[PDB]
Amino acid sequence: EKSQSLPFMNRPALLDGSMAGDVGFDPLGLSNIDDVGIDLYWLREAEVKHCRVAMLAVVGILQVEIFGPAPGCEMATDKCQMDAFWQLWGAHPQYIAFGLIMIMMIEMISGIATTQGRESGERAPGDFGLDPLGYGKGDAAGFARLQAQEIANGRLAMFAAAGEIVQGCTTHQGALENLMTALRDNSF
Amino acid sequence: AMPERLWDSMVDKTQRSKAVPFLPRAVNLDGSLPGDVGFDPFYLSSIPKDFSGFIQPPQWEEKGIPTLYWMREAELKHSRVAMLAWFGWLATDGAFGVTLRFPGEIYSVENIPTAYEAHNALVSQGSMGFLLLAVGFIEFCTGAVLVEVAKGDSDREAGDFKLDPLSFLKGKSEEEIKRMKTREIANGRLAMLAFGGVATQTALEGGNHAFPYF
Amino acid sequence: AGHMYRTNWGIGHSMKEILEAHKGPFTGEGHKGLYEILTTSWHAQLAINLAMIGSLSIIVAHHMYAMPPYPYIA
Amino acid sequence: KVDEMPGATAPLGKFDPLNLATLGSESTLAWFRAAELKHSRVAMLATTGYLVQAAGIHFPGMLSSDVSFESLSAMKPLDAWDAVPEGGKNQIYFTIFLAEFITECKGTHYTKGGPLPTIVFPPIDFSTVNPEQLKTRQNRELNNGRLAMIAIMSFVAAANIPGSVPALAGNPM
Ligand code: CLA
Ligand code: CLA
Ligand SMILES: CC(=O)O[C@H]1CC(C)(C)C(=C=C/C(C)=C/C=C/C(C)=C/C=C/C=C(C)/C=C/C=C(\C)C(=O)C[C@@]23O[C@]2(C)C[C@@H](O)CC3(C)C)[C@](C)(O)C1
Ligand code: KC1
Ligand SMILES: CC1=C(C#C/C(C)=C/C=C/C(C)=C/C=C/C=C(C)/C=C/C=C(C)/C=C/[C@@]23O[C@]2(C)C[C@@H](O)CC3(C)C)C(C)(C)C[C@H](O)C1
Ligand SMILES: CCCCCCCCCCCCO[C@@H]1O[C@H](CO)[C@@H](O[C@H]2O[C@H](CO)[C@@H](O)[C@H](O)[C@H]2O)[C@H](O)[C@H]1O
Repeated sequence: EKSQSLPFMNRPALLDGSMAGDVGFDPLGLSNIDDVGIDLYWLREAEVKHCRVAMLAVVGILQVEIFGPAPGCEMATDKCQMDAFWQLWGAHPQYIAFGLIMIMMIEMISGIATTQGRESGERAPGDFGLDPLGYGKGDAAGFARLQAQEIANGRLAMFAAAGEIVQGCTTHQGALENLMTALRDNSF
Repeated sequence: AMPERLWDSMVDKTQRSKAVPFLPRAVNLDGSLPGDVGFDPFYLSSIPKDFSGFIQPPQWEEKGIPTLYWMREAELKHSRVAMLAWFGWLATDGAFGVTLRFPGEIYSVENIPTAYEAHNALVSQGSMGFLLLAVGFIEFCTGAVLVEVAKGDSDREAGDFKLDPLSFLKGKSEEEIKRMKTREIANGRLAMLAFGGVATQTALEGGNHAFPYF
Repeated sequence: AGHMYRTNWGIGHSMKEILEAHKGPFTGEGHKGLYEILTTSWHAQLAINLAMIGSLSIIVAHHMYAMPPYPYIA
Repeated sequence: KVDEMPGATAPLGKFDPLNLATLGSESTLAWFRAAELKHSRVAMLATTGYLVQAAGIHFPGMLSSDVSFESLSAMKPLDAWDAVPEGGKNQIYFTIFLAEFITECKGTHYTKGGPLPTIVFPPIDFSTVNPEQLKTRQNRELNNGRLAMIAIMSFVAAANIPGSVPALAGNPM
C-alpha cells in the first residue's frame, strides 16, 4: 500500500516488486507512461544500459590514471578523462572510430530487440542472453542476488561516472587528484 | 448588483472567530488543526481555488485539494525553513559563543566576516549553486504527494512525513500529539518573524552585523 | 508555439472550442462548423494554403530586394 | 522503570528532575541510554588521553615521515591535532567510521531491544558472566564516564579561560 522508500505516499501501481532494486521509488509516476513509444519496459532497458556504461566508465577512468595507458600509447598527461581523449584522437583516430561503428552496429540491433521484446513478452529487460560462465544454471536465490548486485552497483556507478566527467572538466585534474585535494582542504 | 454574493459561501454568519471577535469565523477554520485560534482576518482559507494547480495544472485531470490543507502545508514548510535559517544565520555569526564554520579556508572568517555576505560570496564560488540542486531533489521527491491527497487517494495529514527517527510520538494519545504539533507551529511562527526581523535590520543604512543586529 | 494544442495530455487547446466561442451579435453562430469543413475536405484546405503560400512568395520577393540577404547578390 | 537499571546508583537513585525518560517512547529511552554509554567511552578515553602525554609518555620513533613525536615536548595536548598529518588523521576516522557500522548493523538494533555497541575488532565471546556481577560493572562503566564527561569539559575550559578553575589553573598544560 505504501512505498518502501517514500513511506508517506502510496506505492506506484505498476511497481510490482518483481524487478531487482524495486523499493517503490517513483514519486512522479514515470512507470505509468504509455505514450510516445516508451514505458516501464523501455525505462528499465534504459536504466540497465545506463548502469552498464557507467560501471565500465568508472573502471576505465581509474585504469589509465593508476597504471597509465595500454602498451602502444604514449605522451601521458594530467587527467585521463578528457585530456587523453582529444590527445589520442589527434594521435591515431582509427581505433576510436572503429569502435564507434562497431557500437553503432550493436545498438541498431539491440534497439530492434527492445521493440521486438515488448510486443512478445519473452525478452527480459536487460537480457541479451550473455552468460558464458553459467552463473544462472545455479541457485535461483543465488542468481536473484546477482541481479540485485548488478543494479545496486550500477546505480552507484552512475553518480560516480557523471561525477568523474564533470569534475574532470571543471578542475582539469585527475579523479584521485581531486579526492586528495578535497582531503587537504577539509583537513578538519 | 443582483447575484447572490460570494461573501456568504465563505464567511459563516452564525459564529465568530476567537481571534478578532468582531469578525465572523471563516468556514474552513475549525478547532481541529493545531495552533488554531480562528485567526484569518483576510479570509484566505476561504478562497475556492485549487492551489495544487501550481505543481500540476488543472487540465491534467479532475482533481481538487482543499485550500485550508494547502495553506497548512505551506505554513509548516515556512516554519521549518525559518527555524533552521534563523538558527543557522546566528550560529555562523558566533551568536552562541563559538563561531561555527565549516572546516576549510573558503568558509572562514577572513573570506566571509559575517553571514550577511555569505549568500553573495558563496553564490559566486558555487557552494550556493550546489545547495539549490540538493534541495531541488528533495522538493521534487516530496511535492508529488500533494497531488495524491488532491485526488482523494491518500489520508496523510499536512506536513506529515514519517520522520520520527527518535520515536518521539509512537504510542502517544491524540492529546499528546496535538500539543506537540502546536509546538511545531508556535515555535515556527515566532521563528518566521525572527528571521524577517534579522534579515531586515541588517540591510538598512545603519545596523551592524554583530549578534545583536540593532 | 508548438505547445498550444491538446493531444494526449489534458493541457492545451482544442481547435473546436476556440472557434465555437467566437460569435458576435452581427455574426450569429460565428465559427461553428468550420472544423468538419477543415477536417473532412481537402479542397477547403488548399484554398487556405495556396492563398497563404502564394501571398508568402509575394512577401518574400519584396523583402529580398530591399534587404539583400546573400553576399555579392545586390 | 528508570530506577531499576544500570546507571541508577545509591546517592541519587533515579536522577531525572525534568522528566526526560518519559519524554518519548521506550525506543526513545534506549537511544539516550546508548548515547550516554557512547558519550562515556569517548570522554573516558579523552580525559585519560589528556593526562598521559601531558606528562611526557612519548612513543619512541617517528609518527610519520618527518613529523615525528616532537608533538609532546612542547605543544599542549589540546594541540598536536593539526600537527598530526592528514593521512594520519584520516585512518583514525575511517577505523571509527567502520566501527560505527557493526554497531548499527546487528541482527536487532538496540532501540528495538537489541544489544548495545560491542567490541568491533577483537570479539571475545562476553555472554557468560554472572548477571548479578554484570549489573555492578555497568554502573561502574557509566559513573566513570559521567565523571569523565565533566572532566573533559574542565580541561577545555582551563585551556580557553585562565582562572576558570581554581585548583587546576596552577597547572602547566
Ligand atoms: C535554512 C537552512 C540553512 C541554509 C539554507 C543554510 C545555508 C548556508 N550555510 Mg548553514 N546552517 C544551518 C542552516 C542553514 N544554512 C543550520 C541550522 C546550521 C547549524 C546546525 C548551519 C551551520 C552552518 C555552518 C557551520 C556553515 C554554514 C554555511 C552555510 C553557507 C554555505 C553552505 C553550503 O553551500 O552548503 C553546504 C552544505 C551542505 C550541502 C549540507 C547538505 C544540506 C542538505 C542537502 C539539506 C537538506 C536536508 C535538510 C536538513 C532537510 C531535511 C529534509 C526535510 C524534508 C526534513 C550557506 C549560506 C557555511 C558558511 O559559509 O558560513 C558562513 C558554514 O561554514 N551553515
Ligand atoms: C580521545 C581519544 C584520543 C585521541 C584523539 C588521541 C590522539 C592522539 N594521541 Mg592519544 N591516547 C589516548 C586517547 C586518544 N589519543 C589514550 C586513551 C591513551 C592511553 C592512556 C593515549 C596515549 C597516547 C600516547 C602515549 C601518546 C598519544 C599521542 C597521540 C597523538 C598522535 C596519534 C597517536 O599515536 O595516537 C595514539 C592513540 C592511542 C594509542 C589511543 C587510542 C587507542 C584505542 C582507543 C584503543 C584503546 C587501547 C587500549 C585498549 C586502551 C588503553 C587505555 C588505558 C587502559 C591505558 C594524537 C593527537 C602521542 C603524541 O603525539 O603525543 C602528543 C603520544 O605520545 N596518546
Ligand atoms: C548581502 C548578501 O550577499 O546576502 C543577502 C542576500 C539577499 C537575498 C539579497 C538578502 C535578502 C533578503 C531577505 C533575507 C529578505 C527577507 C525578508 C523577510 C523575512 C521579511 C519578513 C517580513 C515579516 C513581516 C513584514 C511580518 C509582519 C507582521 C505583521 C505585519 C503583523 O501584523 C503581525 C501581527 O499581526 C499578527 C499576525 C497578529 C498578532 O499576533 C501580532 C501582530 C498584530 C503584530 C539579504 C538579507 O540582504 C542578504
Ligand atoms: C476590500 C475588499 C473587498 C474585496 C476584495 C471585494 C471583492 C469582491 N466583492 Mg465585494 N465588497 C466590499 C469589500 C470587498 N469586496 C464592501 C465594503 C462592499 C459593500 C460596498 C462590497 C460589496 C459587494 C457586492 C454587493 C458584491 C461584491 C462581490 C465581490 C466579488 C466577486 C466577484 C466575482 O468573482 O464574481 C469580489 C472579488 C460580488 C459577489 O459576491 O457576486 C458577484 C457582489 O455582488 N461586493
Ligand atoms: C531506427 C530505430 C531506432 C532508433 C534510433 C535511433 C534514433 C538511434 C539513435 C541513437 C543515438 C543518436 C545515439 C547517440 C548517442 C550519443 C552518445 C553516446 C554521445 C556520447 C558522448 C559522450 C560520452 C561525450 C561527448 C563529448 O561531448 C562531450 C560531452 C564533451 C565534448 O567536449 C567532447 C566529447 C566527445 C568528450 C529505435 C529507437 C531502436 C526504434 C527501431 O527499433 C529502430
Ligand atoms: C536553555 C533555554 C531555557 C529554557 C528551559 C525550558 C525548560 C524546558 C521545560 C521542561 C519540560 C520538559 O519535560 C518534559 O515535558 C513534557 C511535556 O510537558 C513531558 O511530556 C511527557 O510527559 C507528560 C506528562 O507531564 C505527558 O503529558 C506527555 O504525553 C509526555 O510526552 C515529559 O514527561 C517531560 O520529560
